[PDB]
Amino acid sequence: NWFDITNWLWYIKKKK
Amino acid sequence: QVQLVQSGAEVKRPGSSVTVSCKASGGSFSTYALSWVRQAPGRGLEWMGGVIPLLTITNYAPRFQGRITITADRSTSTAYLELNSLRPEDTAVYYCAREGTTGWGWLGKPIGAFAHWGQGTLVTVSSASTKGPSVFPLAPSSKSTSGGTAALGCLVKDYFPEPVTVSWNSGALTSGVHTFPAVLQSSGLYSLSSVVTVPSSSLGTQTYICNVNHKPSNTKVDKKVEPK
Amino acid sequence: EIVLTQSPGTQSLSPGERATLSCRASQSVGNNKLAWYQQRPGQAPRLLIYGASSRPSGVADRFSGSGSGTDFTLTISRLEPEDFAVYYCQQYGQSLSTFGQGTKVEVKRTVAAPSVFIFPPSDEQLKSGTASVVCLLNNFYPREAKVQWKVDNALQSGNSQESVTEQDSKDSTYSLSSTLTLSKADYEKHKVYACEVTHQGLSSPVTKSFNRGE
Repeated sequence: NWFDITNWLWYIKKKK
Repeated sequence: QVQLVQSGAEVKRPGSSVTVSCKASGGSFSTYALSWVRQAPGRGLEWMGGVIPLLTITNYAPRFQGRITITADRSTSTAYLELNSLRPEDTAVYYCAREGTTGWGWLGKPIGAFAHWGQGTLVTVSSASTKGPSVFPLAPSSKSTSGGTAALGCLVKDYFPEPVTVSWNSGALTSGVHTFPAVLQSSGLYSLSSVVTVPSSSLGTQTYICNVNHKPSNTKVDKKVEPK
Repeated sequence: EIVLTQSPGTQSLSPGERATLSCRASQSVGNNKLAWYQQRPGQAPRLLIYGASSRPSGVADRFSGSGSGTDFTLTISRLEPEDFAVYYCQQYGQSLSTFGQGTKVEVKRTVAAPSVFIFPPSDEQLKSGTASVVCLLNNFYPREAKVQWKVDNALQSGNSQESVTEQDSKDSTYSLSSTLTLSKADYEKHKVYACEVTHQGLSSPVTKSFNRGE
């Protein structure tokens, strides 16, 4: 789901 | 605070392409999803598609796939919507919308749903040329003079494009005033009417004037409406 | 494509009453990604609920969302004056996002028959070669109303257009305006111009008319 991509990105720049 | 500001209204010829812009300020621009939603006059909201700037990843509704292009300029935090091969059915208000976030600030976890909306951009698809309206009186019936209520108004006809604003007695008269939505005639020109009801006994002691303003044609008429 | 059905499309309620609006999906909505928006005339939509039940900060807590799968509900515990508007549901459980057709919550009030007025064309317009006759149906409720134009008792078609106002914020009524347009030449070929009106508040059709040149 395209609408879930930004959530995933958020967790990325938040982890490392 | 996240704010979205869109470009101004536009009139486009059938078959042409239109580009609408949306400038964002506040919060992050590259990692949050921005969508475009349109609404035809008197109809519901329709999601057209969206884009995620950072990945330049677009997502278009099948209905528009092949006619739409959504882009984002990270250097100016501006998103764009391009819609081609325009038809009258494409006349609508186009809104840009950005997903909201959780907690305080505006750099929190994205929620997907559209929390932030632009002011909208009216795109009118038509072959018509700018034209100011003629303002005609809707004289109060002389068959109600003795007591009761009388109705009078103004017919603002044959103008293009929208909008037109109407007031009565320079804004001093609002009670009982009804200004109707314009209708689109076969000629491609609009027409609207504005009316007001008042005591029949005031027709001989009070003056009623409708102030019509159509900025595109610089038509600013103050028509005095009186018994015939 | 997930089709969202919002039925009924309109709900007539009184201020202070509770309201429950339904949104049914043609198929399960992934992860309950269902949102509700409110939209008032001439304004952009406003997000009320997301993820089916989450309420963003700033949104009045009298608004609540519930449901899952294909059955969702927006509840307004007590209707305030500003709550009378249109409500749209939206699913974003899959890449192709869709909106329901919306439900208008309007103010219920007592039935009011329309006050009908007919206006002959102005001398100013006639001088230009055109004749517009206007019929006004003022302050009625409910919204459903019908106007038929008759010229010398001949029912007209294709030469008129009408529009209706938003519900009045003060008396909760509606008004309708209809315009019949003909060329001056055609206008002068007929005598009687009439507007026949039908409404729930009228036991029988109301007709207003005039004789050209009288």
